[PDB]
Amino acid sequence: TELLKPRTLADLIRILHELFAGDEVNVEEVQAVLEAYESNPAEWALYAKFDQYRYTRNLVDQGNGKFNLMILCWGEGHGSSIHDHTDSHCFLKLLQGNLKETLFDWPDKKSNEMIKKSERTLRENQCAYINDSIGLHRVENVSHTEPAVSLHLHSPPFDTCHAFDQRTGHKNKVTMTFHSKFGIRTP
Ligand SMILES: [Fe+2]
Repeated sequence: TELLKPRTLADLIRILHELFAGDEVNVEEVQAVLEAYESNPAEWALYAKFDQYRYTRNLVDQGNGKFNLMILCWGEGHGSSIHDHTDSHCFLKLLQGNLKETLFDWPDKKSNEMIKKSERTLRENQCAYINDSIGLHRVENVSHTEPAVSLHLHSPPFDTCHAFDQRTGHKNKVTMTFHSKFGIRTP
């Protein structure tokens, strides 16, 4: 239970394997360790594979089945849908640039516009946390000049989620696709 500062991305991954060795998740400890890793671009360049038209999801580690650790690459103006996290934990740490996170409440079953609950700017090396009990969110790189890179941890791993239509609250099931795995492009 003794949290040391991760010296490198590899060290962080080793620490995460220790923190997820059991059946439950100490959220504050995981967030603290992710926050404490100082982004070093040389260590994650292998995973930072961008696409011109949308953000990419790049698998880094499968956590011995306990978590998916992935790097997301956001071109200028790239953003996500409003989405949930499939009854799992989601941690989001900025490795480069800034992302805007907008929080939404779960919609009522009547068709209505989803109104933002709040928003914040996540800055380099900050780590955010979300789960379905907190709400829904959208993540966006609103920069016109700076690509963003973020490090995401999902526990347990999940490969589907729901996207929500901001005008109605209607949801559709979406399959999560990986742009690359362990540095290898996976078309
Ligand atoms: Fe998310």
